[PDB]
Amino acid sequence: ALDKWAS
Amino acid sequence: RITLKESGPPLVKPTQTLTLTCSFSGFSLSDFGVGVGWIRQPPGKALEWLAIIYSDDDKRYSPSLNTRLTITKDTSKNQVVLVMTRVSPVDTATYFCAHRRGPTTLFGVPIARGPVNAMDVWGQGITVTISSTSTKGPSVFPLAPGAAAALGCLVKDYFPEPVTVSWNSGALTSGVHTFPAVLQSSGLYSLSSVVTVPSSSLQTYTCNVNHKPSNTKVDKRVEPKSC
Amino acid sequence: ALQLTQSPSSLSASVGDRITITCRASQGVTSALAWYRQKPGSPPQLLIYDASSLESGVPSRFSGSGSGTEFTLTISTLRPEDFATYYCQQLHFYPHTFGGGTRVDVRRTVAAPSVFIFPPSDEQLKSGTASVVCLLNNFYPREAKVQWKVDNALQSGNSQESVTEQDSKDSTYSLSSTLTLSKADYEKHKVYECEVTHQGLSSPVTKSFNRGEC
Repeated sequence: ALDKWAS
Repeated sequence: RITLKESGPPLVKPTQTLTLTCSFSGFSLSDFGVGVGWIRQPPGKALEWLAIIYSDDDKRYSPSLNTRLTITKDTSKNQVVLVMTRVSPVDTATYFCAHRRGPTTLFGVPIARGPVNAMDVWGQGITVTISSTSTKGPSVFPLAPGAAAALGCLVKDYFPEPVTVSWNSGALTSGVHTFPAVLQSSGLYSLSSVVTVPSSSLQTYTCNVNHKPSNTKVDKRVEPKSC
Repeated sequence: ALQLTQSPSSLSASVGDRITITCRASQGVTSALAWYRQKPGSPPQLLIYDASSLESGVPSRFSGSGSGTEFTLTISTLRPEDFATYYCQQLHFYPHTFGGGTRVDVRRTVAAPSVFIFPPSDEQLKSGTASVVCLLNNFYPREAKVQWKVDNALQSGNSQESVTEQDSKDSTYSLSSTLTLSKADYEKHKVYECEVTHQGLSSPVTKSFNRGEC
């Protein structure tokens, strides 16, 4: 879902 | 200076397994948060993301190709390998590997993640063709007819690329259009080469075709039919 | 998954123009978006990372703005090396999607294609196959639509086409389309037609022949 560096 | 370069087989047959290697220099896959990804581009099409691997060894794959892809790294050899199984003709494409920066650090403390948002350095790309064809020379057929007239040659059923075509041993250049070949469902290529001239010149026209791979040279003179 | 739509898909311009390409995402991608320029025969080259940061060594005429679902790349003064295809890439969600690309080519005046239809050679027919080729010569803009019709039946799935790169002197494109049929099927029909739609043509032009007519 979310990229490794997301959030 | 970061550089990457792809290597592997230029030709592969359907159902076979394709192993592509990305060898790089200028960074280590042990550097903090660095990534190396793979992207492909079928001829004339858009870029398509395939997978990526990071130095902490997290791996991610395109959901559409997940079952056929394996990506792995060899840190000590500075290489990243992507293995694609069960290839089919639609997998013919130029394959690129690329570097992805990790966050900027200050005294080994991550302070900026903006640099990870891009693949910043790319390899030249490696062209891979998927076909069950064996080497084969083209059959050459004539293409015969503001008040311009057109004629040409249809260079059909050959493998692999490339083929060269010129007109009148190289003397005819204006009005010549040699189109990029299309890979037919049969696994053989086909291309046309045409030339437009004043409807009066109909002067002689001969296409010189040469497919080095199969040692096939052909000169075909084309004229306005009707005997 | 997440969709990235570029606009326009194709764009004509001249050296010195200001152009802006836009990319819209189906869900917000924050600022995780990159722009690339790809010249024919070369790999894509990073221009802008993180939606608006200028990549090192990239000329200042390139600029990127936006966040969330709408982004834009603007080249303030187009240079010859900018005639190319541009792509945006999202890196917020896996998979890291690319947009469809936008082709930027040399603007010139509209020119309709000169259309020609070629019947298959008797030489090919003896081998059992029949290739009917249609040529659209020197037209602009690039978009053109070719429709094959055999005895009025709309053809589908049995033709292939390729387009030349923009001519460096003309600024026009040419397109070749091949209709392929077995010799047998070929023989079962008479009117082979190539219908062409293009911006420079008031209405569609059709070029055709009746098989075997002598």
